[PDB]
Amino acid sequence: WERKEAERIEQKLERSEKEALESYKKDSVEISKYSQTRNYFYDYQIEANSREKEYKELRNAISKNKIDKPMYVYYFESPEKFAFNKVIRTENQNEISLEKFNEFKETIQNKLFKQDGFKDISLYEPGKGDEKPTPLLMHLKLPRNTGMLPYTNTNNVSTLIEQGYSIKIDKIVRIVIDGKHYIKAEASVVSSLDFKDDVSKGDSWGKANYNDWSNKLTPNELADVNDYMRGGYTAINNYLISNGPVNNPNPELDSKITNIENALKREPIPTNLTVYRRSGPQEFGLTLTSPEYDFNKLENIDAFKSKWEGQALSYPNFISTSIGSVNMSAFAKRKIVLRITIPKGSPGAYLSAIPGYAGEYEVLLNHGSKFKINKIDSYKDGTITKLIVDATLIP
Amino acid sequence: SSGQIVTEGNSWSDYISQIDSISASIILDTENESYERRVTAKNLQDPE
Amino acid sequence: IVGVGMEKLIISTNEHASTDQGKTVSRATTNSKSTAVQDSNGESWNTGLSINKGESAYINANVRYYNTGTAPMYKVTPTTNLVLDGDTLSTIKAQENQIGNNLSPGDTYPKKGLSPLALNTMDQFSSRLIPINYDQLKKLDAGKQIKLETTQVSGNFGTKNSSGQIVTEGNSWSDYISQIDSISASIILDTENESYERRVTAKNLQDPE
Amino acid sequence: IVGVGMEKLIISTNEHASTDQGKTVSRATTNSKSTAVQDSNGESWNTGLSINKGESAYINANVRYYNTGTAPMYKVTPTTNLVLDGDTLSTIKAQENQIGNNLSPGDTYPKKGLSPLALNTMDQFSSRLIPINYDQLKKLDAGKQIKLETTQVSGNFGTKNSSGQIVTEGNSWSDYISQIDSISASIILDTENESYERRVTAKNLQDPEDKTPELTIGEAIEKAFGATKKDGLLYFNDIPIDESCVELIFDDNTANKIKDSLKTLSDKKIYNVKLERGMNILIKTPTYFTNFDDYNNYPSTWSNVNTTNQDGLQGSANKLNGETKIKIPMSELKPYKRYVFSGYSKDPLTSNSIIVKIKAKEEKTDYLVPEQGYTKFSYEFETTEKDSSNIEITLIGSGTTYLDNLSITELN
Ligand SMILES: [Ca+2]
Repeated sequence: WERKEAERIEQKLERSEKEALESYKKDSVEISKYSQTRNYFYDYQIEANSREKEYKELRNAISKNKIDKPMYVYYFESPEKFAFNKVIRTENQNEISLEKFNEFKETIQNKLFKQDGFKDISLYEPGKGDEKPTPLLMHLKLPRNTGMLPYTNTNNVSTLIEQGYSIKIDKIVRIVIDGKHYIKAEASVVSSLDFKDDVSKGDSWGKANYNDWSNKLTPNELADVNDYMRGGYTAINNYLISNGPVNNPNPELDSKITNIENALKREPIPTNLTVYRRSGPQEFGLTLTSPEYDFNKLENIDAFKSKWEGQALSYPNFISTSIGSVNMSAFAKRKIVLRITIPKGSPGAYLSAIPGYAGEYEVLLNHGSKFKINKIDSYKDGTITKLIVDATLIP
Repeated sequence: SSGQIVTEGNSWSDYISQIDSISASIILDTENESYERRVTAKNLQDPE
Repeated sequence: IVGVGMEKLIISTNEHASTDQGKTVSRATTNSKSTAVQDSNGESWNTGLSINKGESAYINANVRYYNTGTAPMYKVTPTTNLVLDGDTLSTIKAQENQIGNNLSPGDTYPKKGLSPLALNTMDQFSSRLIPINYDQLKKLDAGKQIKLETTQVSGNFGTKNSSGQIVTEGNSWSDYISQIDSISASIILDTENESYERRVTAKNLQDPE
Repeated sequence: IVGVGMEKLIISTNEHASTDQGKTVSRATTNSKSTAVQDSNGESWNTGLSINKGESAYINANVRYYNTGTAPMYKVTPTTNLVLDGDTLSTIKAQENQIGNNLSPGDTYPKKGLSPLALNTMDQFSSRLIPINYDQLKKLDAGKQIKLETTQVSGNFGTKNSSGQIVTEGNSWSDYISQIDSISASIILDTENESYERRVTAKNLQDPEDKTPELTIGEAIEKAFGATKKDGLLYFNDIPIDESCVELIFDDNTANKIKDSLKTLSDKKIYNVKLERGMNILIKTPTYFTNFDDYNNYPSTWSNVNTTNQDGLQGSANKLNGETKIKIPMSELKPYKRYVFSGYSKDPLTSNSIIVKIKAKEEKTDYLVPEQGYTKFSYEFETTEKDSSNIEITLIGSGTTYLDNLSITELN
């Protein structure tokens, strides 16, 4: 019956997705890698990539079919995807010690990890005749109305999905499969709003959510915020970095800070949202001339992840970020991109709501905001390897 | 999943015993038509 | 290790018997140039016996299966020979009526305490009986006995899934019989009330690998 | 390599026989204007016999399967012909009742010690017997025999699936039979109580892109039969299978190829000829053979025993001015078979021929003139009764001739 359902669902596909699926059956790894890191380029390459049409039609085919109930999936995942740089056990070893289990449990206590690519999954437990490439097994509960495309292989049937969410691990236990120890993790999907390339859709959402926000502001504070974001945001942030109220207190800027904070506090974000901000080395306590800014050698990336991944963050100033993820000529030289998930109910406002050029879809957050970094990944950008940071805003 | 209706492989015999085991049967006879129903009933000996 | 033993054989002679009986009444009148009136009545009896020399009788054999190995066989389907004097009358593969679902080591199908099963059809759909000749029927009536030989047995094994799901369909024992027999030695222990047959892997000293 | 051999045939005449028996009682009364009373009694008997000319009888054939190849066959399903005189009565593909699950190389189905299986149905579901006509039944009753010929065999091989399990369904040998036959030469070793048939890949010299390795006939034989080498000669298990110790039978094409290749060869040995596609080589080990060095098989003993000279094909000649006498007790030969006696001879200096005398059924005398080198003669005889007089072989001759590798081989 599963084969018949797969045949039925694949019959109604049109041709373009037909050769897309056929090409996926032989070049899975490269297509998956491209789909993982595709939205961090300029507007030119994304339209100019040789695989953009492939990805578009594959995504459409996947999104054609959706499930009406939550259901479970099973797949093997590398522990490196969950910010674990060590090895649980070798591929020839049979057992995992208590120390490695404890370390892996400690690494994933309270964190959320984002998955952003294609993946082959199974609707049944991995019994005999399957492959066990990693010592980590995932029991993932997919939410309602998510894409799921069953396609018949040469002999068996396999299913492909598109990851667009962030998952958290509840419990991990050690199990035995055919005389080898594995780690089984029960994970749940946490929903969030992400506009990877639909910058138009994100802008429309910002309009629909914050166009009337300005009408809720008292005119004096409204004009205050407008003029400040227009001209003096640089000065305010520069004053805030130096801990101005601590060193040289002055009310001419404390009033500005309070007004901006109250304006942001007036209307909070209603739904979980992801924002992309191109950060600089000066933010991370580095300089452009610093040797660690060269992310081409593996040693620099490894040291940066060792000393920064999994730690916290704190910005005394305000944070300006864009809903879209595509690179711009304004921040072309910045090698670090900050990926931030905004929990529902947190303070923040859409600056671009007001008419005119209010910014690059800018979003403001309250001062003294703190973040937790979960994982760090690197993607190629022309002739240099740039770096991506996943962070979660915390109250 | 496409909005279609399929009946092949969907047998009532797989559910007859399960429905009969956990239900009560009620029949209304009237004059021109008879009606038979099963309504789920709670097991008081099972706390779950 | 599955074998078949025959417990008794039953013969069904294929003969047609008829029986008739009639009554007749007559009456005649003659005029000459004298007169005469004649009254007659009679009766008759008849018997008959027809026989076909090609299919003169049908045979039915009662058999059991037994297992002296180490593993169970599922869906036991043996093939047997029926030999009268030096001629193989027929070879029959068991049909759906004569298939044993389970046969554990040391067990019997049908189980101990039940009657033997009847093997009395030869076609695939169990709609055709097993015939013999007129000469074979005469030999049987002369005291000669029919012997049953088992030539091969078909069966299945179970592969256990990680969640304890047994599957037997598509797991044929015949795919391993030759391979096991090629690399093993056979040892039989007879005792008195039960027999045990085993295969133990032996090393080939001509192969360095 | 699977064949089918019939062991006996059983005929079931399809006739209907009936018998009747009756009795009657009557009574009459007449009044003529006189009176009369008549009492009657009666009996009757009858016999009948009906025959259908279209289907007069049914036939049952007891058959066996055997394998002489290198690989097992699973689900053996042969197809056979039944020929009476020049007419094929029917061709039957084996049904479920006549399928052999396993057939290992050198084995037999049914296994040795069991009775043959009965092939007595022709339809797909084993529900219809095999009929013959009235004329065919008359021919059968006249003493004519039915022969069985196997035309093809269907079977499966085993592989490994995505797991470690062996799978045989869907793996047909017919997908590979033609391809194997197209690119290989066939070699058969007859031996005494077991036959072996092999296929060895041969290189095509017309194709520059055929990179398969080249082999001579001797190397091919050694690889195919797993023969070992003792002193440059091949031994199967203990029988010598060197070209000088056996009988080699070819077809016309193979004989022509070997003859053409020999003249251009240096050693001029058959085992040095290059192996080619389509060759058919049959090797037949002799029943009795002696090389006068280490191998002796004859029941009797040759009169002349003088093997102290380094002559012959391999270090022994056993020939002087004396004569050799041997007598076969006729209790060690097949009753009705066409044997052949063979050997090698040489006259290093020209002399008289050798009087070859054979007396098995009809006494024969023949003369052979040895050349400067070694040549073989191979005259024929035939046994009679398995209990008749002995067979005497004598080679009276003069002129200090020479001999080696005397052998007696059966032929069919
Ligand atoms: Ca010699």
